[PDB]
Amino acid sequence: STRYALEHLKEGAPLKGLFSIEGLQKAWFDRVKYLDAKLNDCTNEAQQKPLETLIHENSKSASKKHIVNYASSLYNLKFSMSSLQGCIRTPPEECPRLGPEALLQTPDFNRTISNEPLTTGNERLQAALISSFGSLMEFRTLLINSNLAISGDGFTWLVARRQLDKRAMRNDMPNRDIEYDKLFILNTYNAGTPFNFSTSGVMNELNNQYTNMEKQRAKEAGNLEDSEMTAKQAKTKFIYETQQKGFSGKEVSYIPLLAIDASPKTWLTDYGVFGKREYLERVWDSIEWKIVESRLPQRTKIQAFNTL
Amino acid sequence: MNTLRCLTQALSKSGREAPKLYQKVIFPGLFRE
Amino acid sequence: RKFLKFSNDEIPPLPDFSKNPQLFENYIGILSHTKFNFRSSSKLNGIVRKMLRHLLHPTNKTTLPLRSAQVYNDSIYFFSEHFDFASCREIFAQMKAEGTK
Amino acid sequence: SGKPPVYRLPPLPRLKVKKPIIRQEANKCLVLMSNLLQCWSSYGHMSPKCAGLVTELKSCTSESALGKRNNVQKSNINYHAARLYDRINGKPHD
Amino acid sequence: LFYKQHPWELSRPKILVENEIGDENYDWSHMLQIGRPLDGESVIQRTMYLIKTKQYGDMVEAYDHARYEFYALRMQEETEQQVALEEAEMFGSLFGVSAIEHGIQK
Amino acid sequence: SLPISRKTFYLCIERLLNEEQLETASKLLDYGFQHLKSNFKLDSEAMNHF
Amino acid sequence: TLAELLGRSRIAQVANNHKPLTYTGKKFHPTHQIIETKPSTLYRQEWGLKSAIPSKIKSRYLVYNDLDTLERITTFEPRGGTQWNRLRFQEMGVPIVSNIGRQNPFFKYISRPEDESHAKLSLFKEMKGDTDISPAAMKKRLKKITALIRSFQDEFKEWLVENHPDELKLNSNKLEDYVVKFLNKKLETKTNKKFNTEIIGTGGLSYSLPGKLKNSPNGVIQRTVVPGRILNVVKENNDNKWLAAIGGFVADVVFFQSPPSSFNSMGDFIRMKTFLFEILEASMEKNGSVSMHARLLEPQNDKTREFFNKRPIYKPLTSRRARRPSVGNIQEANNLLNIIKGN
Amino acid sequence: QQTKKIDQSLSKKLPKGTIYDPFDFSMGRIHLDRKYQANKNSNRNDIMKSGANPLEFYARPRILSRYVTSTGRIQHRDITGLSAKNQRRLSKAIRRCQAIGLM
Repeated sequence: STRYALEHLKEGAPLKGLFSIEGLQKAWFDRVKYLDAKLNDCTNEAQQKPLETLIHENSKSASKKHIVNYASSLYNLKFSMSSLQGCIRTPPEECPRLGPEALLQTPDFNRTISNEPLTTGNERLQAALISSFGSLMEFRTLLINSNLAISGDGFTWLVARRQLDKRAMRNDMPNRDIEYDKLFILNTYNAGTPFNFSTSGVMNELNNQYTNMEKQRAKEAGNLEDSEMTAKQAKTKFIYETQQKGFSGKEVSYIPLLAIDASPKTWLTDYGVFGKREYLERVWDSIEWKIVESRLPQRTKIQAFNTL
Repeated sequence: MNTLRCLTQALSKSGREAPKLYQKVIFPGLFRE
Repeated sequence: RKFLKFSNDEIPPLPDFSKNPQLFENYIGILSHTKFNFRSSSKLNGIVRKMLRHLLHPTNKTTLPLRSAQVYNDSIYFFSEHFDFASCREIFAQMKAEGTK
Repeated sequence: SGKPPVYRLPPLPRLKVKKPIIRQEANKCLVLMSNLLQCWSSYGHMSPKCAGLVTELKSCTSESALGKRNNVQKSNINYHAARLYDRINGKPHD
Repeated sequence: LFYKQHPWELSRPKILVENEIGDENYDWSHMLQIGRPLDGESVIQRTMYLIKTKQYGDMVEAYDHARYEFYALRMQEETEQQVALEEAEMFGSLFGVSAIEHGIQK
Repeated sequence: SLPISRKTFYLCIERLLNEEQLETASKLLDYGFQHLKSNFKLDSEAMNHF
Repeated sequence: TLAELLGRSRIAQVANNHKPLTYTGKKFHPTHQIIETKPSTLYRQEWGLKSAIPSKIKSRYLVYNDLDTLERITTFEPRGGTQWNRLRFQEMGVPIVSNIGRQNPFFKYISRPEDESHAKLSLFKEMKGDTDISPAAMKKRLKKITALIRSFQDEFKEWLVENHPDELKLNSNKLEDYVVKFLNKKLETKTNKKFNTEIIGTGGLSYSLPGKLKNSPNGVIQRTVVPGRILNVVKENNDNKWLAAIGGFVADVVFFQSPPSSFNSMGDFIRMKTFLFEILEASMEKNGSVSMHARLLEPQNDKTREFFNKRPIYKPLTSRRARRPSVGNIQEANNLLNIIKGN
Repeated sequence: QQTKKIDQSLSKKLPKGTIYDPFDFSMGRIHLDRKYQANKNSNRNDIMKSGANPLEFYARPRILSRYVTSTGRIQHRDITGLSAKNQRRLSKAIRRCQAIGLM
C-alpha cells in the first residue's frame, strides 16, 4: 500500500464531510490492500513497472486478463479518489440517514451551481469547460446524471481528446506532445480503461480472424461462399471500421482529467442505498480543481491558435 | 446624379449577407496517364 | 468551380467511359472553356465541335441517362462564347426535349 | 367565413346510391387490339415490326374474345348507408 | 400552453383508463409521485400547489419553476435510459430488433 | 465601402488611360501590384490595354 | 367536490384540440396526444373515452378530437407513431446543438439582466399581438395600448423633466431613447410577465446534453452510422444536396464527392434500396422543425482511389492573412484619391 | 433493367425536415392528399379575406382579375370562399370597374 498512498488520506481518520473513519477504511484502504494482495499473487514479476505501462503493454489476451483486471481497477480507484479533498457539510456519522423520500426528492442542478474552478482561479479550465459543455450547469448535471445512472461498479471520467499527429510513432517530441482538441465525458464499467488507443478494434480483429478460420473450414470442406458470407460480413466490417474511424493517424486517444467512483462499496457504508445522490453531490463539492487544471493538457496550438 | 444617392440608401436598407462559396484549382492534366 | 484559361497543346486523349463514365463530365467541362492555340480546333471548322457532337448525337448506344445538366450548360457556354445563337437555341431545345429539368 | 359551410339534408326515407360506379379493371386483350391497330396506322398496314403484337392478340383472342372472367365487382355502399343512416343523420330526438 | 410549448410531449403515450381515483395521496411539494407518471399534469399540479400555498405571485412564476424542475427530472430519466442500454451492451446483452430496423422492415 | 476587385481595377485603369496620364497610370499599376495581394490581379489584359 | 375531481380526471388532462385528424400539409411535430389501452382493456373495447371503440381496431394506440359528436361517433384515428419517431431519434442519439441561440432553454440563467438589444422593436411586436386583422384586431389592440399610455402620460412628463432637462433643451434623440427605456421598465412592471407560446427548446423531442460519448466493446464510438433511404434520385434542383429518410426524419444528405452508380442504375426507384448515413449534426428551426445533416457512406474498399475528381466542399476563404489589413476602402480610397491628384 | 423514368403524378416528394411515417410511401397517401387538396396558399395570400374593403379596389383591374374567369364572369361564392358581404361588395366593384372601362 506504500506504493499507492496519498497525502490527503490517512489511516484511522475521517474525511471532511465525506467519509467516516470506518467509511474511509472500508472504501479505500481495504480495497487497495486486497487489490495489491491479489495483483502481486498473480504473475506480475515486473512490479517495478508503472501501472499505466503495465496496462498498455499487457492487454488483448484472455490468458493474461486478470492482471489487467486488477491493475485497471487499482488505477481507476487511485485516480477517482485522488481529486477528493473534503467539504464543508456535516460528517456522515452525525448526518441522519436518508429514506425512501430521497427518490421523490427533486434535484436542483437545473437552478444552482457550486465549487466553480474560477473561484480557485482556473480560468483556463473554466474557458475549456464552457467551450466544451456550454455551461457549468450542463457539465454538473451531465456528470451527476451519468454517475447516478451507472448501476454496476464503474466510473465517470472527464476525458480530453488528443489527436495523434501523422507519424510512424516517433517519441520524444517535447512542447507538442500533449495537445487536446475537445473535452468529453465518458463511462467505464468494471475494468474499463479510458484511453481507447489500446482498445479500439479488438472486436474487429476477432471478427477478421473468425471469418478467416471459417473460410479455411469452408475450403477444406469443399463449400462455396454465399451471398451473406460475402455481403453481411463486409457490411459488419465496414460499419465497425467507420465507427472506429476517428482519424487517419492512429485515430484519437483520451487523456483522463477526473474520475468519480460509482461502486456501491464506496458509498453504501455511510449513505445507505438512497444516499447515492447525496454522495455524488458531496463528491462534487469536494473536488480540488488544482489537480484537474494541472492535468489539463495544452490545446492544439497547431492550426487552432494558428488560425491560418 | 441621383443614382449614387439611391444606391447608397439601398445599401443602407439592405444587409450585406456575405455568401459562402466553394472553389479550388483544377488542371486538365489530371486525367492524362 | 475554377477552370484553366487556355492551352497550347493537342486535345487530351479521350478516356474510357463504359466502366468509368464520371470522367466524361469533367473532360467536357474543361474542354468547353479550354481555348487551344496549337490545333485551333475550337473554332467553327475545328475538331472539338465534331468530337463533342459525335458523342452527344446518339446519346450513347443504350445508356442514354449517363448524362447530366452540366454538359448541356457547358455546351451552351461554348456556343455562346463562339457567337452561335442558333447553336445555343438548338441545345436548349433538345435539352428541354430530353426531359431534364 | 372561416371555413366552408356545412349543408344538412332533411329527414329522408332512405340513403341510397342509385347506380354505384366500380373501379373496373382494364383489359389487356382490348389494349393489345388497340395498340396493334394503332401500330398498323402508324407504320403502314400489316406492320412487320408489330408481328409480336399480332401474336399477343392472337393468344388473347384464341378463346372467348373478352378473355376470361374471374368475378364481377360491385360496391356495398348501399348496405353500409342503410345500416348507418339512422345513426349518423343527426335527427332530433324522437 | 404546456402542450403548445412542448408538442413532442404529446408523443409520450397517456393511458386514459382510471384506477381508483379516490386512492391518491399526493404531496405536491415534489413533482415525483408514486402511482402516476411524469407528465404535464405533474407540472400543472405543482403550479397550483405553489399558487395555493403562496410561495409565488402570479401564475407564470409558479409555472416557470415547475417546468424548470420538469426539465431536470426528464434529463435524469433519459440519461438513465441511455446509460442502462450502454451497460447491457457492454456486458453482452443482445437485441433481436431495434426501432430503426423495425421501421425499415415496415 | 465595398472591396476593390480585379474587374473593377481594369475598369478604372481603362477609364483613366483615356486621358493618357502615363505617370499616374504607372503608379496606379504599381500600387495595385504591391497591395491587394490576395486579389487575383495583374492580368495580361491590363498590359494589353496599355 | 365533483367538479374538483373532474378537473383532475384523466380526460381533462388532454388539452382541447380540434386540429384536423387527416392533414396533408407539411408536418414538423406531433399534433395530438396518443391515447393507449392495455391488452386487457382492449379485449373489452375500453379506452377510457365516452364510447367503446369498435372491435376491428386491433391497435393499442389512437388519437382523437371529440368524445362524442352529433353523428353518434367518436372522431378518432387508430394511429400514433410519433412515439416511434422519437424513440428512433433517441436511438440515433445525436444531441441537438443550440446554434446561434445561446443559453439552452432547459436551464435557468442570470444573463437576462443583460438586456440591451433594440427593445423598441420587441415592444412594437408585443403591442401588435393580434396580428390577424390590420384594420380591426391590431387597431383595437393599438387603441387599448393608446388608452394605457395616455393614462401613463403624466408620470413620464415629470420623470423626464426631473432627470434630463438637458436633453429637452437640446432636443436630441436621447429623448426618444428615454421614451423607449421608460416604456421598457413600465413593461417590466406587473401584468407584463406574460405567457409565451413559442416553441422553447427541443419541444420534448429529446433531453440531451452535447458532450457525452458512446462506448462500445470495439472502443469508444467516434461516428454514428444508421440506415436510411434516398427519396429523390437527383439532388434538389438548384441545390447540391439530396434528401434522405433516416429514422422518420428527412435529412439533408451530402455525397462523398461522387454519387454511387447505384443511383444511375436504379433511377427514380432508388427508394427501394437502403443505404448507410452518418449524422454530422442536428439543429432546430423557429418553425419547430428539426434540420439534420447526414453524409452518405459508400464503401470504397476494393475500389479506385477516386482520382480524376474535383473538390466540392473546400473553402477558398482561408485568407486570414488577407483579413489582417482593413481592405475596407477606408484607407485604400485615400490612397486612390492621392493617385487621382497625381501621387 | 426495365423502364427507368416516371412522372411526378404518383411519387411523393417528402419535404426536408418534415417528420414522416412508413404509410407515407404507400399509394394511399397520394389518393389522400389528392382528395384533401385544399388551396390554403390562397387563404393566406388573398387580400379580400384579409379584411380590406373589396369596393376599395374598383380602380385595380389587376387585383380584380384574380376573382373572375378567363371570359370575365364572376365565380360563385362556393368557389371564391368569400363572405356574403365581401362577395357582394366585390361583385359591385367589379361591375363598376366594367362600367368605367378600366377593366
